[PDB]
Amino acid sequence: DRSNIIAERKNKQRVLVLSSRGVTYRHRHLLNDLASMLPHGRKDAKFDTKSRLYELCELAELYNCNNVLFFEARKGKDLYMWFSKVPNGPTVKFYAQNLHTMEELHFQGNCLKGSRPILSFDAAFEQEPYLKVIKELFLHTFGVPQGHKKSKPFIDHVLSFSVADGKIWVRNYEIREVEKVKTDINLIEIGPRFVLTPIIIQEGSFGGPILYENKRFISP
Amino acid sequence: GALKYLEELSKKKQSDVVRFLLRVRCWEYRQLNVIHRASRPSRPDKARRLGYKAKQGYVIYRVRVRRGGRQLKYQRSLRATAEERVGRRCSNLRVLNSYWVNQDSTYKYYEVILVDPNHKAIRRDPRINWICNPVHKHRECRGLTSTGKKSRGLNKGHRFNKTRAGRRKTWKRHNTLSLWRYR
Amino acid sequence: MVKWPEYIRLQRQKKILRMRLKVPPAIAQFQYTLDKNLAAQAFKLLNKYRPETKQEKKERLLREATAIKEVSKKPYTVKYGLNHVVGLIENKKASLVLIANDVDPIELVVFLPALCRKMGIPYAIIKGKARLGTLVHKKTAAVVAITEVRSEDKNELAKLISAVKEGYLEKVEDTRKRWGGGI
Amino acid sequence: GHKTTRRVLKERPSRRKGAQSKRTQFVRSLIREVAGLAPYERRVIELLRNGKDKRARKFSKKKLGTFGRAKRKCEELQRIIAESRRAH
Amino acid sequence: TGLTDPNTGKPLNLSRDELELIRKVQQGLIPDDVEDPYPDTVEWFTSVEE
Amino acid sequence: HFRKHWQRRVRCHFDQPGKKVTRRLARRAKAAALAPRPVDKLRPIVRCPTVKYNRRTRLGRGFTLEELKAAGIPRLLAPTIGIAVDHRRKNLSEESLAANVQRLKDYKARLILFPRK
Amino acid sequence: INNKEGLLTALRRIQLDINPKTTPFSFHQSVVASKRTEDSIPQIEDDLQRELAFMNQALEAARLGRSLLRKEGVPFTRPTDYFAEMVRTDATMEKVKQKLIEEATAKKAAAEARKQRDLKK
RNA sequence: AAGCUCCUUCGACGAGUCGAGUAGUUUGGGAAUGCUGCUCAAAAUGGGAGGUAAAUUUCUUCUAAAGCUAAAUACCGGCCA
RNA sequence: UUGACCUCGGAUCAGGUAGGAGGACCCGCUGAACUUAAGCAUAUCAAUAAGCGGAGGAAAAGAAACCAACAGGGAUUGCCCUAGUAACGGCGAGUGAAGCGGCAACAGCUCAAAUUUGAAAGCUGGCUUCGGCCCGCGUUGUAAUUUGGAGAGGAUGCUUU
Repeated sequence: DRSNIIAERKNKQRVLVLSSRGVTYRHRHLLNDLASMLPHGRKDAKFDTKSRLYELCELAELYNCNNVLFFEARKGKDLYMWFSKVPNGPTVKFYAQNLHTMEELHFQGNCLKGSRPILSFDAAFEQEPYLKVIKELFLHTFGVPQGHKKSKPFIDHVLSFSVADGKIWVRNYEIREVEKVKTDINLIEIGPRFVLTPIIIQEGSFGGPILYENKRFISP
Repeated sequence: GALKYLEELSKKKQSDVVRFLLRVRCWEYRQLNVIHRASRPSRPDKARRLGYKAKQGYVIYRVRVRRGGRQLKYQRSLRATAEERVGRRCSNLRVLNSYWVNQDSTYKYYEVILVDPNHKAIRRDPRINWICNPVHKHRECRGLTSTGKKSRGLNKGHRFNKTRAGRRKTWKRHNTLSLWRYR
Repeated sequence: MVKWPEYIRLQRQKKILRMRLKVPPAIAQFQYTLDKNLAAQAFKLLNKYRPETKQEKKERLLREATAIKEVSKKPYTVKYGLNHVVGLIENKKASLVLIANDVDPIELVVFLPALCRKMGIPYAIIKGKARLGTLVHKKTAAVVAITEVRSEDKNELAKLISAVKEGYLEKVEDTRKRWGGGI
Repeated sequence: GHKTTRRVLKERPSRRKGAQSKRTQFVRSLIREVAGLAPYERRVIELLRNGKDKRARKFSKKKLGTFGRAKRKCEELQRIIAESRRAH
Repeated sequence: TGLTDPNTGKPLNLSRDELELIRKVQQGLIPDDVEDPYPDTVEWFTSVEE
Repeated sequence: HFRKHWQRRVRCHFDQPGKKVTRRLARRAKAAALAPRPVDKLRPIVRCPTVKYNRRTRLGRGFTLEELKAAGIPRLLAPTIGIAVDHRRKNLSEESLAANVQRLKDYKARLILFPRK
Repeated sequence: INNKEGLLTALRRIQLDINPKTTPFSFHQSVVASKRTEDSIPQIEDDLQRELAFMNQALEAARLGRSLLRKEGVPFTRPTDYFAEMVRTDATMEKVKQKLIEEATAKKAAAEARKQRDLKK
């Protein structure tokens, strides 16, 4: 046994977070904030944009990771997300904006790194299928397997994914206990704030035939 | 075409024959002086592409420079310090160029090419007699060599906006209040 | 006790170090030099093909100019010059190559036994960069090549070439790929 | 925007300003054999001969610093293994 | 501590200063243990004659 | 914006009438040396880069090699008869080419050339 | 372009068998809320209401998850003795504690300025 | 000696340098804006900088680590007016 | 025994050169505080002053590893405008460009990478009847040819000293 899962049925998941060659400190801090939360992931930096998309696959095969979260930077100003099942599974592309990182002293919330989250989804993540595919991809990227030996055990935070206009808004809150008056959970927000606008669904790993197209996207 | 084979050898300087030669030469240079005269360049391909010629008037000087920090960092490079010490030693010559020749755990070793502006073999050659002009006195002190141009940021592009025409000249121009007659 | 001068001691310590360290097998092959008989028989042919000196080149020019005031074939000499000989090696225009064993930037001659092996030209590492320079009327000569000889001595050149591929390159065969020194 | 009759340009002689000549590739293959291998290249060659190709790509990446250079170095060292085996 | 030359030579006699100078540069010039640091040269390029 | 010492770095321009005299004397001094020749070299007609100024057209630096060969002027002669030559610029369209080989053909009609010695 | 059947086809190949029939809540810990939360938000520029809507969404996710987690039974609340490493640097909490000092001390010192000028009138 | 033309022939281009991590400095400029120091340390249908959601890094434009060069510009000093 | 070659030294040997001054303007190095923010530490002051090194009549820069996204521009420098724009900001203090455009002036080149190899063809000195003789440098490379919007070598025919 090599997958370090102590559970009745092992959820073998790994992610590989990556960066482009021109990200900003705001996009760099979202690597550090997301990877700190994400206990079964490896950090890597500065993928060559002159390479091809499917060289992100054997990069992840080199590190035994079935998920990849790529931060691609264009113009030195714009963050673009990529969630993908590495061998042959589907992928996604987002435009990320309205960034607010953990280093900014205005959130007043904190939690253990590596602790297991609760995934707080939205109602439209169930009824409409283009939200459903990214739902399973979000759930796998933040999978945090059961018997993972790098995970701290007590649960104190919940990740909230909600769609408002056409865009998904992420939220992170800390579970805190205040006793009821003759204990209820009060949420204090911890970490990353970003707004996630879908762009495409591709049926391949990083190419493959196009499945969803967001025909309302105003590019920067 | 022996020099094409030497250019590929300097590329592979961690390799077996080049690590051996750099080890046995760095040992020899430590017993020598801090600044001393070399009869021929240790890397004749590198010296020649930097301007060295086997003429009366061209000399090669080898210098070791202490390595490490000055966390204060010296903006003057170790190569520029290598040029400035030799030009002080040879006040009659002109520093043409310099190149890396060896390094150690304490020292870094450079070979500098110098040209005699008073030798009339040099004075008669149109390819080198520009250096006989007195605007080229002590080029290593004004940052006019290849190390100096790198550290002064004299490169084209939007990345070098503040330094491509002179950094202090740019600051004086931008900080000048210009008043005309018919305002 | 007594004290030795600085450059005196460094000459001996470099000799010890170059022969006792773990020498890579491109410098260690230079420790193997051809026999006294083969060197003498090589210079018997090569001295017959000595280049003309400056005194007798000027005399011949005065001879031909005089006859114009009041018919030859291609001159066969010994080819020299590192950049010239390497090109003659690369175009397969050379028949026998002689390489000095004491070139003090040794990088100028490290590739040269293996380059002659790749193109098939018989080579022999010889004692003396001074000896080859004497043969070619200079102070020094790193490499000496023969390309074509006159018809009176095509047989003794082919005999000398066979004496190199039998007397020198056969013994070098399983000892040119091995590291030198040790301890 | 505006429509113009685009011409066909003569080939710029600065295309591929590095090496594609057969002479330079001969020199690089000669110098690599006469000079030997770097200490980190001996590590990768040992791992590539032992089949640990997964470790070899990682090790070249930490030494060189870039995944693209790590692929090229492991490709070049793999060819050396191939042509050394044939000569043996 | 005389040790015989590896090329089947002769039991050497150099002074202690001569032995220390050998050990000084050998420490700076040694790849590692375990793997063979000094292999023979396989002529993978000069075996084929141009 | 007077936080720094703007007193020490203020430049007036009372030499504006005097520099104009020098500049006009430099053009007269140049025309004394090049007495039958024009002062300035011939320059090509080029289109301004951006979308803002695409419709405008200005003088460039020098004529392309294809423009010179189409007009019939050899390359090595053009700097010696008052034609500026740019090796960096390319033509990329027939409209840029045809406008300049008309200009060079018009230059040759108005040009009078004197023999060497 | 929104190919529908191929979209769910790709979902099958990465579908985990998340179902309370066999898989407990401890496996996935994923909660889908009944409220749309787009109906909760009247205007997207209302920063107070938009923050409350996402907070309210994570509210019922947290309470429902807490109830299911005790029914299966895991250690849910960190005890007083688990000195475990935070997702934030400790010094970051030190400077955010200093900022909460500065904001709150400014409010009460301004109230002292009120009482001085209440004497003035 | 030189320029052009044509071609069943060739066409070499700068390495402890790029680059990766890190510290200092600096800038309007965390593709570090630039530079310097330390550790490691490249390529050859190569390298650099851009453009682009447009479906894959498609296209665009230049060739770094060698060097020279008048003019338009500055000028509380030098010879004068 | 002799004679080279390399390397390191000596010489009141012959021929040269550097120092110091000046420093308004120019090129590098190093580098501060008050002040402002009605307190003050990031910041500003200021990449300034003081200190150190090095040049000229100008210096520096300079013939794209550039700008651009065009119907394209085309070395460097300076003026006007861009523009108190973009950008960065105890987002307070504030700091603060560049491309395009109109002008002034305009100029382009030298190497390394090649085998002259049917001829080191190159150069410093000395003696000189000034005409041409010796020594030395140099093959670990001095001339000629070439420098990537190129070029080489053949062939062919016109045109140039």
